[PDB]
Amino acid sequence: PSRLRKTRKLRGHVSHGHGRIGKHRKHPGGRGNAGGLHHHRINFDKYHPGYFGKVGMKHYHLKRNQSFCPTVNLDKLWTLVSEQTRVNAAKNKTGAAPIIDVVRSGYYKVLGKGKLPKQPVIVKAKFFSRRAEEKIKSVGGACVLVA
Amino acid sequence: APSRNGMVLKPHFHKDWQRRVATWFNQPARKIRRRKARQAKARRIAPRPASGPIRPIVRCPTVRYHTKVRAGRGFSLEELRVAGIHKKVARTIGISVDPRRRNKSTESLQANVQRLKEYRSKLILFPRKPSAPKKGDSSAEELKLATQLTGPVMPVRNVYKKEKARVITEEEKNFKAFASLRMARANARLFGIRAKRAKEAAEQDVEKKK
RNA sequence: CUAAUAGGGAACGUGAGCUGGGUUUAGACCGUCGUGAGACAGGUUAGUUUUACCCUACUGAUGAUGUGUUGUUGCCAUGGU
RNA sequence: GAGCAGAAGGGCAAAAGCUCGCUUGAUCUUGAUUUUCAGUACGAAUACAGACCGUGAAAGCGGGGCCUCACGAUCCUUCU
RNA sequence: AAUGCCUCGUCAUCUAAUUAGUGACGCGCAUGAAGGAUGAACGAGAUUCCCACUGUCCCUACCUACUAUCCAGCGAAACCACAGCCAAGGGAACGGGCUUGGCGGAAUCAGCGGGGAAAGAAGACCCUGUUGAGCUUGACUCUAGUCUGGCACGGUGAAG
RNA sequence: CAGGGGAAUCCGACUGUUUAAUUAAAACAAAGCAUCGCGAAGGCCCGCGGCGGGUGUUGACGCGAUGUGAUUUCUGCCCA
RNA sequence: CCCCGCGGACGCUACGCCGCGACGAGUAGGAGGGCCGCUGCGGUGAGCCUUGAAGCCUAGGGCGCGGGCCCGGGUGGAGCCGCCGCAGGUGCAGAUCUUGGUGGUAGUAGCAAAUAUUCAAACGAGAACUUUGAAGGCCGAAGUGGAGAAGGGUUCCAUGU
RNA sequence: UGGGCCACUUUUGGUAAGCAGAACUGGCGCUGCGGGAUGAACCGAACGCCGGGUUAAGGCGCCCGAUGCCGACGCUCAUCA
RNA sequence: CGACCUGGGUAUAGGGGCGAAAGACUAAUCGAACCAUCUAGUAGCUGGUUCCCUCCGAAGUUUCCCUCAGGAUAGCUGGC
RNA sequence: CGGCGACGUCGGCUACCCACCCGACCCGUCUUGAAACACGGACCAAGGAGUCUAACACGUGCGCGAGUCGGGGGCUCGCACGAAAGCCGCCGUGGCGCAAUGAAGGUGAAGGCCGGCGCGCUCGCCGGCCGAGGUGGGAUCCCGAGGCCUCUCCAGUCCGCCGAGGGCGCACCACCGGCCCGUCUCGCCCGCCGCGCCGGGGAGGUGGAGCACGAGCGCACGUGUUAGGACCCGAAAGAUGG
RNA sequence: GGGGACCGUCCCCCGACCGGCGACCGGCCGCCGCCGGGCGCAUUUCCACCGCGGCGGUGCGCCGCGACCGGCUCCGGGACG
RNA sequence: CGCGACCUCAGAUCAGACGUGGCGACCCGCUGAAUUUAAGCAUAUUAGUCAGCGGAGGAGAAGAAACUAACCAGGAUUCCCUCAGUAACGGCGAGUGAACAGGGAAGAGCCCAGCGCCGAAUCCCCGCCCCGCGGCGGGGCGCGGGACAUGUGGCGUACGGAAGACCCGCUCCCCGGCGCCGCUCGUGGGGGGCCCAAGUCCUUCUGAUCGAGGCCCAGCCCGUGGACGGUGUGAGGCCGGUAGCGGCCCCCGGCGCGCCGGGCCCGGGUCUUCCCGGAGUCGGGUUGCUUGGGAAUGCAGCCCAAAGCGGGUGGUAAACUCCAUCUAAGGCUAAAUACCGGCACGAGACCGAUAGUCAACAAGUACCGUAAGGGAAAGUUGAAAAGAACUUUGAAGAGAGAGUUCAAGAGGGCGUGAAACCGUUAAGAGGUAAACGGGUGGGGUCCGCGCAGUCCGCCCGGAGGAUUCAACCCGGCGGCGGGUCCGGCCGUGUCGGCGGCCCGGCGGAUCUUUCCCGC
Ligand SMILES: [Mg+2]
Ligand SMILES: [Mg+2]
Ligand SMILES: [Mg+2]
Ligand SMILES: [Mg+2]
Ligand SMILES: [Mg+2]
Ligand SMILES: [Mg+2]
Ligand SMILES: [Mg+2]
Ligand SMILES: [Mg+2]
Ligand SMILES: [Mg+2]
Ligand SMILES: [Mg+2]
Ligand SMILES: [Mg+2]
Ligand SMILES: [Mg+2]
Ligand SMILES: [Mg+2]
Ligand SMILES: [Mg+2]
Ligand SMILES: [Mg+2]
Ligand SMILES: [Mg+2]
Ligand SMILES: [Mg+2]
Ligand SMILES: [Mg+2]
Ligand SMILES: [Mg+2]
Ligand SMILES: [Mg+2]
Ligand SMILES: [Mg+2]
Ligand SMILES: [Mg+2]
Ligand SMILES: [Mg+2]
Ligand SMILES: [Mg+2]
Ligand SMILES: [Mg+2]
Ligand SMILES: [Mg+2]
Ligand SMILES: [Mg+2]
Ligand SMILES: [Mg+2]
Ligand SMILES: [Mg+2]
Ligand SMILES: [Mg+2]
Ligand SMILES: [Mg+2]
Ligand SMILES: [Mg+2]
Ligand SMILES: [Mg+2]
Ligand SMILES: [Mg+2]
Ligand SMILES: [Mg+2]
Ligand SMILES: [Mg+2]
Ligand SMILES: [Mg+2]
Ligand SMILES: [Mg+2]
Ligand SMILES: [Mg+2]
Ligand SMILES: [Mg+2]
Ligand SMILES: [Mg+2]
Ligand SMILES: [Mg+2]
Ligand SMILES: [Mg+2]
Ligand SMILES: [Mg+2]
Ligand SMILES: [Mg+2]
Ligand SMILES: [Mg+2]
Ligand SMILES: [Mg+2]
Ligand SMILES: [Mg+2]
Ligand SMILES: [Mg+2]
Ligand SMILES: [Mg+2]
Ligand SMILES: [Mg+2]
Ligand SMILES: [Mg+2]
Ligand SMILES: [Mg+2]
Ligand SMILES: [Mg+2]
Ligand SMILES: [Mg+2]
Ligand SMILES: [Mg+2]
Ligand SMILES: [Mg+2]
Ligand SMILES: [Mg+2]
Ligand SMILES: [Mg+2]
Ligand SMILES: [Mg+2]
Ligand SMILES: [Mg+2]
Ligand SMILES: [Mg+2]
Ligand SMILES: [Mg+2]
Ligand SMILES: [Mg+2]
Ligand SMILES: [Mg+2]
Ligand SMILES: [Mg+2]
Ligand SMILES: [Mg+2]
Ligand SMILES: [Mg+2]
Ligand SMILES: [Mg+2]
Ligand SMILES: [Mg+2]
Ligand SMILES: [Mg+2]
Ligand SMILES: [Mg+2]
Ligand SMILES: [Mg+2]
Ligand SMILES: [Mg+2]
Ligand SMILES: [Mg+2]
Ligand SMILES: [Mg+2]
Ligand SMILES: [Mg+2]
Ligand SMILES: [Mg+2]
Ligand SMILES: [Mg+2]
Ligand SMILES: [Mg+2]
Ligand SMILES: [Mg+2]
Ligand SMILES: [Mg+2]
Ligand SMILES: [Mg+2]
Ligand SMILES: [Mg+2]
Ligand SMILES: [Mg+2]
Ligand SMILES: [Mg+2]
Ligand SMILES: [Mg+2]
Ligand SMILES: [Mg+2]
Ligand SMILES: [Mg+2]
Ligand SMILES: [Mg+2]
Ligand SMILES: [Mg+2]
Ligand SMILES: [Mg+2]
Ligand SMILES: [Mg+2]
Repeated sequence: PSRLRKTRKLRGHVSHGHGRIGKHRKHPGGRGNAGGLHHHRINFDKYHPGYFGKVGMKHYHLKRNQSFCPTVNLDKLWTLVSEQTRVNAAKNKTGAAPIIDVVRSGYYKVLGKGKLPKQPVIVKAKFFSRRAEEKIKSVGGACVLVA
Repeated sequence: APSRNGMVLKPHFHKDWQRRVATWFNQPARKIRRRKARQAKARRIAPRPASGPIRPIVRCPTVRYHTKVRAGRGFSLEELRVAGIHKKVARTIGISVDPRRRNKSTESLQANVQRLKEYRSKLILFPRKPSAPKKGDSSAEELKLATQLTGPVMPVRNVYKKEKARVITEEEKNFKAFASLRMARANARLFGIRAKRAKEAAEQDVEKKK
């Protein structure tokens, strides 16, 4: 809505909010990111450190599918299966542990943030972290690798 | 000129973009035109499936999608060979065939020939001359049972094997998943240089012993 | 020569007053400087000087207000000198 | 009232000056801080901490010059 | 000297009087030899003097034609914040307006050139702009053309 | 109808030409003098290109490129 | 246990109403409110209107701090507005602004290059200018004469206005 | 916004300047009002629309509100006060 | 009477022509014609920038910049 | 409490004209400073200048919420409106968020208390619990001795208010610990189909746009910055083709 | 692959107990109110008119006067310490 | 020193055909800047863009891998979403910048050369006869010509192919036609033509009305039609239209059956024996351009110049090695996609005559320039011309009367008719240019139903009228309350789940045949 804007309130004020001394001119200072090393250097250094220069090795023809490895933490591991899977295993008299295949749910790596409830579980994944495997074995579970 | 905190923005509007602007006001009309052409085509091929030929089961290429299965371009020639279908008769009875696709494994190959057998069993073949049925199909199976199938023929679904909960064995609890991954990476990294060093040590051993 | 040939101001009074000799465009010559284009509070020659009918000022010319109209003869405020 | 390399100012006497003896702390490192300052950088400087050393009988002192000056981004190159 | 700053050089001559002219001199700021120096004729070229001639002047006057002027008819434009009498003050340091004073009397005609810092043109002088263009070169970076080497078209014989 | 004249100085030899719309000149041109290149597979020049084109229907008493500027008289020294 | 009385103002769009205290300059600039204004769309006003819409004019009556608005009179002759939302090519004194129109100047400058006109008559409503006649003059054969080229294109010639 | 400027006082260059350059506070710029006749900055005082009272700075012959007080004490005569 | 004046026909076209040379002339345009387009070229520079009331209310200073008629930056401002 | 009232008077005036006293220079603009002898403006009418797109940032409103979003496609008499609306869910592909850090190879965020043991060696095998530590502040909330009442009292019946002190402490702030990735220094252990120039672990510093019980996504609106003709008008120029 | 069982939600029912009849509704009662029709037909009730009537509210068509009270303010007398 | 055959050339107004030029919005091939940004500027950017040249079509181009990948692999091209403002390029500055995978729209595949076999099996032309004319074919004939072994046709093309055997299946294609089709298919297929509901009812307004009231019946009449336009206002019913899987007439076209006629010719599996490929091209060097392509992505010039278990690619130059993947240097191909030109339509929160196209109109017109080119202004009487007969003054323009009209205070640039500016009339004023702010005063024009001044509640008194008041009865309707008085219920639990995988659903990353159809 153009009726809610400052231009309706600036009718009758000669400078339109841009001043009488400095006026509103075309491009004082340059166009775009002009002069980022000369007369806008303070702004670029203050808010964008690291902007200028090269760092690291360049790699031609990056295929992002090769490095596709979504990760899931331990605190969300039991959300990949139904609540019925969880409650049946908890009240199970035998030592049967459900299998959570994180690859089926769309994750490849199991990271170890958080804590697990105290009941065994078999976790299928492409990759595990050291602490994720340690906590899974702590609750009596097992880590099994898939490809 | 930059002003306080902000993002360094690089718009790509330095190249007379206003002369090449694609508006989409004909989008609702294009959807109507496509829909009418779809309906007209389905009427043209009267009892044949409206979507088109049956497509094979195909696994998606990369490591991002190899857990997923979709529909391919056409059945390979090895699949048709063991399904007993001529590669020139297949297209006339609604089987798409891709002569440039090979079969690296027998699991996907056998899954597609089961697909062809099931389609061939579901197929109602009208006689070429309706007065004289030669080898096509009984008149009862096509009197009213022949309808135009809608959607993809036998749509491809991602099946998931359900794993029953089992007692964890003692050997499973002793498997070191992180150590196995670290050692597998190191073994593949150092396989070549270990083979060179072993060969070089063999060179030094034989020359010393001689 | 004369009594004397005092010094000055007025947008260094005064260019819709003039003139245009000078300076101060474009042509050209000389000296000096510069590789050169070119330059010279150096010299020299040739080089378009537009408009007033408006307002005021001023100069003159009719008139105007008040004595009822109109005319003759007059006075002198004031200004100049 | 001399000298301390140099401009000037400060400082300094069994010193910081002069002469000897031994040396390489003018080395390897991570942060913090001060100075200019926007509390950005560079340069310079201060106080530590961890090595490895020097010197001295030792306490200690020393990571350059008694202090205040003596200097230099991105990109590229070159060496380790 | 169309070339000399000092300089209106110094001497002579021309005049009553000459920063002018001519002749002469020459350590010549900074003359000078494909241009130097002469020399008739020529020149809408620059300069000085003399005779004659005259309103250029003393020193203005008079006359003639066309205007201007007045009239009938016809009929613009420039320009215009508002306007239009001054002295002083203060003020963007030179007012038509403001302050203080002087004062102020309709509507006009012919003139006039003091003012309106009159009009005409977004100063051409001067500076600034990370605005140009014409030209030059011992600026930077290129380039047509040219010189040169190599390969190919490109072959057959001999002497070195 | 229809020249004022004379004595000189500077410049340009003269006649010619020139900035249409501020400069008619002492400027340009000029004859004369001098220098340079070239014998044609060439000199100088045009051309995006063609063994293209101009000089050239030419040939050194010619063509091309410069400087100075009639006559007279001279045109000195210097190749760092 | 109110009852011879059967009764008792207003209020409180709560985005409303009421009370008390202090305060009020403003360029550049920012913010809020606008029952200020223009145009169009969705709703709504059982809206207005040929018994007279819009627009315009008005020494008419008023309201509001203001932007503005309402009403009377006249002209006009066919459409228009209020409220809740929505959307803008949405508000002018300037820009040596654009286009159009109009003033003062001003009945002014001006209608002054090449010697020159005058008398009578006719036609005609009307004659300095037309036509005829009579004079006086000019071009003066390198013409103000007689013919062509280029260019123009019917200007040629009659008749009429 | 990143042109500042002015005044008391301190203060540098300059003969000085309504000059140029600093420090401090205030002001003008952005600000009207009373007074200084007049005036960006001085003196008083800062501002919604008004009535009454009283003041500031400044005044009270007349312009021009207010001494038209029987004001007090002296000083001063200028033919540029 | 000549390097004379002139008609018509031809040739040369824009970084080109043509010039007895003045940067002259090339259709009132010439130190690079005219026409259309790129193009609404760019401008730290000049001019303008349209209704009302209420509330708050500055800066001409710091640092850096081929920076000095401009910006970034801190400061001062307003709003939530 | 008085007077006065229809063809003459009564009241009114913002509005029309005129007179007088005081005050009053012409607006816009740049500017330290304009009435300026600074520029634009003769007059009137109509037109006339911060826009739209994209991308960010923050604020605000709305829906859903560890998710969110169909925008591309498809299905629905193909169509007045309707080019709308509705729906899809094995159309969520995908985007953004949910994980960071390193140039990369890669790695990748749970501790606290009570116990027996090797040696409770700065510590390794477990047990049991609990589930992001602690300090100082901290809105709110909870307890609360003691008071506050009636016509009065010996003696409790029900709850309301004030209340010194005490307690649990939201968000947030300061600080101290802890965890993850990079990089140093020191050091000793552990693993085994590959006994390795293999893999893992510890302590103490330090670098990170991190963790430490999520807050995002989509839509709308506003403001600011930017690229675009970019608030409007304005060069001297440059290029292409005639 | 089908068919089952189980779990989680649901959608209807067969019944009771619990809180309510509610802002989900009807029937009976009880109270109250209104309306219509009878009866009540006159010291009641209502309607309209008159008094230059009174008590209230508001307000005088215009122009004016006075009084006392209160707020603020400028003055003047008188008296006491 | 002649005649023939061939080869290579030439001429012809030879017989029959074809091309040229236009448009050019979209498409293909080239060529190709600078303004601009970088706060200067040269690389870069603008931009492979404007301008320039050529070539097409209803689409074009592309296109069936010398591909992507590195996976558990996908599988022509084109388009959309996403990848992604990413990898990368870049005075690593300003800036630039794809692809793969994934999801969709669409979906379609093929043909030669070569190697071989088959008596050149092949093709064009000219005559003759017949069936038909429609994009000129068929059939037959010609000791009729020519092309062609310097290679036509059939088979066949990397997905392998061919020939023989052996076995199995006889399976059935295309085209032109007669009669009729069902007739086509979101409801005939398309084009053209002609038609199809209901008020001009009563009373009124007006110049004219389509306006305003009314039309008892459940409501004037029709409505599958209440879109729109015209008509003297503003109309569902006055007219054209609108609605309708409405009607009638004519023409054209694409799907079958019975039949006609013509061509029309073997397919698969196994075994054996054979056969297999595009060269001044790839590739390398160098140069210039181009790209995100970075020790060189693509393109081109010049030089070098291949191979055959080879060659290309495998995003860092090189050697060795393994592996993967394709098969270049020949060709065709629909769909999805594009479309500011054209033909014909529909619509709009757009503009409303200085706006919107330059152009609402005799507009690319008038006019300007030698030319390339530049380029306007300009809409409105009235319902109907009923467009002012006639008289009169004047030479006429122009007037005064008269007349038409609802209106000429609508009179042919004529709807309305502002401001600036001007004339006249009326009022007021005038020597400090006008104009303005504050305060009064005077005059004037209007306004006030001004001119004896409000009103209304209760009470008192006076004189009058009356469906006449309270209380009771009958009926109707409400409001409030009632242990639930009675139902109907509502929330929360609460049990047999009798009741729902038959006799109720939807789900579940929960278990199973241990009854059932696929190893
Ligand atoms: Mg303001
Ligand atoms: Mg303005
Ligand atoms: Mg710099
Ligand atoms: Mg003077
Ligand atoms: Mg003059
Ligand atoms: Mg003068
Ligand atoms: Mg002169
Ligand atoms: Mg000159
Ligand atoms: Mg020289
Ligand atoms: Mg002259
Ligand atoms: Mg006198
Ligand atoms: Mg140390
Ligand atoms: Mg030291
Ligand atoms: Mg001289
Ligand atoms: Mg003399
Ligand atoms: Mg002499
Ligand atoms: Mg010589
Ligand atoms: Mg004066
Ligand atoms: Mg200027
Ligand atoms: Mg200029
Ligand atoms: Mg600058
Ligand atoms: Mg230049
Ligand atoms: Mg050089
Ligand atoms: Mg001469
Ligand atoms: Mg001579
Ligand atoms: Mg001449
Ligand atoms: Mg001239
Ligand atoms: Mg001349
Ligand atoms: Mg000579
Ligand atoms: Mg010569
Ligand atoms: Mg105040
Ligand atoms: Mg204020
Ligand atoms: Mg606008
Ligand atoms: Mg205007
Ligand atoms: Mg005159
Ligand atoms: Mg005259
Ligand atoms: Mg004569
Ligand atoms: Mg003649
Ligand atoms: Mg004639
Ligand atoms: Mg400035
Ligand atoms: Mg100063
Ligand atoms: Mg200012
Ligand atoms: Mg202030
Ligand atoms: Mg003030
Ligand atoms: Mg004052
Ligand atoms: Mg004074
Ligand atoms: Mg007062
Ligand atoms: Mg006074
Ligand atoms: Mg007085
Ligand atoms: Mg004195
Ligand atoms: Mg010159
Ligand atoms: Mg421009
Ligand atoms: Mg300025
Ligand atoms: Mg200005
Ligand atoms: Mg100034
Ligand atoms: Mg001003
Ligand atoms: Mg002035
Ligand atoms: Mg001026
Ligand atoms: Mg100016
Ligand atoms: Mg002007
Ligand atoms: Mg103007
Ligand atoms: Mg307007
Ligand atoms: Mg939709
Ligand atoms: Mg996904
Ligand atoms: Mg805490
Ligand atoms: Mg901490
Ligand atoms: Mg911002
Ligand atoms: Mg612009
Ligand atoms: Mg340039
Ligand atoms: Mg022929
Ligand atoms: Mg630039
Ligand atoms: Mg610039
Ligand atoms: Mg430039
Ligand atoms: Mg083009
Ligand atoms: Mg063509
Ligand atoms: Mg094609
Ligand atoms: Mg193709
Ligand atoms: Mg192929
Ligand atoms: Mg992204
Ligand atoms: Mg590019
Ligand atoms: Mg599809
Ligand atoms: Mg063949
Ligand atoms: Mg109609
Ligand atoms: Mg109608
Ligand atoms: Mg009909
Ligand atoms: Mg119809
Ligand atoms: Mg590599
Ligand atoms: Mg128009
Ligand atoms: Mg109009
Ligand atoms: Mg006439
Ligand atoms: Mg009328
Ligand atoms: Mg009219
Ligand atoms: Mg008038």
